[PDB]
Amino acid sequence: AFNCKYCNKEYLSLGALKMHIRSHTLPCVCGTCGKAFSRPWLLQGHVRTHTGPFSCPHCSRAFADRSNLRAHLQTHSDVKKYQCQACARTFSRMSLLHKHQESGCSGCPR
Amino acid sequence: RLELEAAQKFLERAAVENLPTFLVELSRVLANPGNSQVARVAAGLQIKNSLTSKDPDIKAQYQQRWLAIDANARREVKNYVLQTLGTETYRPSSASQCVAGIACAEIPVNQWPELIPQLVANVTNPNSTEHMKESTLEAIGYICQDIDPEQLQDKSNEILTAIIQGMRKEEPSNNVKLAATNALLNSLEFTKANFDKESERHFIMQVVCEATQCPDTRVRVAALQNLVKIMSLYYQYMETYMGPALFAITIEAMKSDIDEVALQGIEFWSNVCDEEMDLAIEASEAAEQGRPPEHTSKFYAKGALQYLVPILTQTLTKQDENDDDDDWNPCKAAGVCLMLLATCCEDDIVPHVLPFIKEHIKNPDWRYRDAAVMAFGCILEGPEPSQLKPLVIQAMPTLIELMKDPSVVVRDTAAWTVGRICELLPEAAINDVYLAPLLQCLIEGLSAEPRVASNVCWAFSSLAEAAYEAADDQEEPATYCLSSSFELIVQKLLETTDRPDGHQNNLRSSAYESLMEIVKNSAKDCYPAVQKTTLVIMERLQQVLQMESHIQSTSDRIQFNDLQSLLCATLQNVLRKVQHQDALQISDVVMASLLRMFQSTAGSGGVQEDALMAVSTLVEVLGGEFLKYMEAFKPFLGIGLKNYAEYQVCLAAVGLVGDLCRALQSNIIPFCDEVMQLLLENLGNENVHRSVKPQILSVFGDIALAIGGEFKKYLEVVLNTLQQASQAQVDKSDYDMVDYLNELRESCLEAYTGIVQGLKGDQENVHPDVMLVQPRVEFILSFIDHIAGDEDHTDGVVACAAGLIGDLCTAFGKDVLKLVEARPMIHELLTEGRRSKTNKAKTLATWATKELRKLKNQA
Ligand SMILES: [Zn+2]
Ligand SMILES: [Zn+2]
Ligand SMILES: [Zn+2]
Ligand SMILES: [Zn+2]
Repeated sequence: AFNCKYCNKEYLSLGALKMHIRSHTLPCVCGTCGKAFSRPWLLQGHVRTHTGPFSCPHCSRAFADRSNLRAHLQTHSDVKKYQCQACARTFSRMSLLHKHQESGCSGCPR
Repeated sequence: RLELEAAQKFLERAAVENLPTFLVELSRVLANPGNSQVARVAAGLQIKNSLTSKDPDIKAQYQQRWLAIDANARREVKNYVLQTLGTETYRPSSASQCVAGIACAEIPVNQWPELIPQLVANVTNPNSTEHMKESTLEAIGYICQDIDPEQLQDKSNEILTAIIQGMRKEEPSNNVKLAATNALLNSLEFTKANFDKESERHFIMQVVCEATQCPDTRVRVAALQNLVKIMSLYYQYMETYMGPALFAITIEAMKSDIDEVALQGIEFWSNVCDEEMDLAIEASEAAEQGRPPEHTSKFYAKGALQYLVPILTQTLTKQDENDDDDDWNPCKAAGVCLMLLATCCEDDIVPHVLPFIKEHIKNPDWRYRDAAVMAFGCILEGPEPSQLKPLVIQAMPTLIELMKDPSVVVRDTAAWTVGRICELLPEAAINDVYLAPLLQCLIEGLSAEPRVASNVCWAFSSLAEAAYEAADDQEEPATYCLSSSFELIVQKLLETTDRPDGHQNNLRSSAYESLMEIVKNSAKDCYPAVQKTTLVIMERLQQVLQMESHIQSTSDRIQFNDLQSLLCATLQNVLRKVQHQDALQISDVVMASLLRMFQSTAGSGGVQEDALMAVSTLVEVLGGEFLKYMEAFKPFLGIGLKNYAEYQVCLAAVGLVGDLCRALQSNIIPFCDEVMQLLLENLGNENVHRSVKPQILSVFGDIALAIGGEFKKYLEVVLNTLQQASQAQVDKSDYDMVDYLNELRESCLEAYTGIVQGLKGDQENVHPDVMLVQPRVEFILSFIDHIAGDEDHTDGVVACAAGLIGDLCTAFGKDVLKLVEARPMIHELLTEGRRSKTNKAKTLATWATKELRKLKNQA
């Protein structure tokens, strides 16, 4: 009994519908990947990430794929926390930071 | 400190007066095993500090300074540095860092070809002692770490053998093995050709797996770390080793009573989840909707799910009723791994974790009770929400009582799970069966420990959006399920805001986010309370700025800017939906908050663009009587235009000037002089991003359209500026510059248009002022002529080119037509616009055609 006012694409669960609707209210678009955000501050937080495709927070190195990025991060030390530069929330791995950041800062640890 | 100056600058009046002489004498007191271990390291530390740095640019600049020293001096440096390996019997050694320091400068220019074959020799030589092979492997490690693997590709197989020989089980010294195993971690990048051949690969994996069996735990952890790296680098080659070797190793590692070993075993499978989720996307996207993958998944995580899960959930018991955060132990690692498994394995995760939950949710031992509600919350994302909804129903009122558990950590876990349910699956919440009792539970939760209350704030935010989108989300609904609780939730959130421990666990900020979230996500019958609440939020965020801005940390600043940015959007939300008269009522207070957000906040930020956007919204709602705020806004508008660094702010400000033009019209005249100077300056400043210039050219037209003949002061400089911009040329084989050319052309044409229209007036006939632009008509039409024959022009350009042709006909008459038919390419352009799918280009090209026809008939 759920449907999106923006494109009428009926939903059965309201959580998924909740996630859908958010994608229509996203004017702030990047240029380094064209990913989208709801507020200018969120977009700016996102590009803080770009030392330039994919970048290491610790040493600013870039890699052609996320696999080599992932493997590279294994070489680093205590960290540990990846901190979102938009909401300051911290994360255990970069995959969980990115996923948080790209959904407009959604999802709280643990 | 008293002997520090006589050192920490006494060794700097040398490094700048004569760095060659310095580096040579230091290397001597490094190479001699007679001087103190302190002076020796200090020397090595001095040499290392001379070659490298954490800052990539001064490293790049310290290296060129090294490649400038007399080659005989450097060879002396490299002789003593290298001859130190094995001599030092303390610490990891200081020479090994000097080797890599020098090497990272000299190797990429083929300046030390001797080094690598010599370093390989040190480890390989059977005569070599412990300390020789150890220090050498470390240096090899440092080199492979700090250098580009593309610069070592021809020596790669020499590096590898030295490392393997150090890792072999035969080697008596574990210190060497550790040094070698750490070296391998930094050198898995250029063994690619090795791993590709099966028999070659087999030997490497054998050594690494063998090293995970070393009774020294350092070698264990290091080798386990290698396995995590190998899985990311060579995922497509692990089918061979997962079964017979990798499963048993990591599985047994997760079960270790040594936390460092457990964390690596868990990280192995968390990492597999990251690879196999990234493949699940590659197989899902582009693939099928293009040809199919292209890197297939072997589903290692799905396949081990039945022996991973029971180990993980047991590890969720191994906790501290304290810990603090970020604490990283196997317990907290296990939970994150379970989560990743759920988003990777989806539905398959459910029947493995569920018997644990239903068996421990009531256990008297709190660590087992905590683990159960935690495991429950971990699986809420990934599996179908279908299978998921009737399952939280079992646990919901149990979750509600667990909120009042005697153990502080169960209480905390329960709240996170609730918040996670409210965000992912609020069906259990937004339900006539559990909504009211859950709200009571949440209201009580705001009064709980900060760790619990913050999770409740989160849950409230998720509930408010879920409730808002659920019937009956423009246009706004008359009522929603939080209506009879709205004013109560707000006052409870505001109470939380004033808590003495609001600084803990981001409580205060989380509550402010909840407040703004329910204000935005509210029904029409909540508006009187929404209006008051909005006012309260502004007064207190003002207090936070005035009272705490100077004491905020870097992280407080990111949060406060996030909240101010949220406040802007909240203010835009409210001002667009409430009755116009109510928007007028609060617009004075709204303006004050926005004006406080400019460049004062922040050092690390800021939110100027968000604030300018909110002003634009207030400008669009008020329109003409925004005039009262124009005097107070002026400096902050000026700040936005002078912010060429943050060009996004500049764009918003320029765009705002245009909005003020349509709102204030001729009332903007007192403010035009300064704005025009700022805009003109921005154009004559090559340190400005190119994207702002067309927007500035456009706003020239908006300004001219508003002040009419008052624009005569700027006509000469503006028209000439437009002439240079219209004559711009770019490389046609540069799609980015061609797109920018079109954006510049479209704004040039817009500018001309507004100047012609603005000088013309709205009445008939034309005001004499427009005749001042007449000498430009031939160039303008010549400009449109060149655009016509370019072929790479857009339909947005054709539209504006058409709109200008129509406007010139009305202003100047017969002369325009003589000029147009002398350039037949123009009619080609208007036809292209007439036969267009772009609605704006078809109306204007038709209008321009019509006007041209009248001119001919009127001849
Ligand atoms: Zn939609
Ligand atoms: Zn980006
Ligand atoms: Zn790095
Ligand atoms: Zn965030």
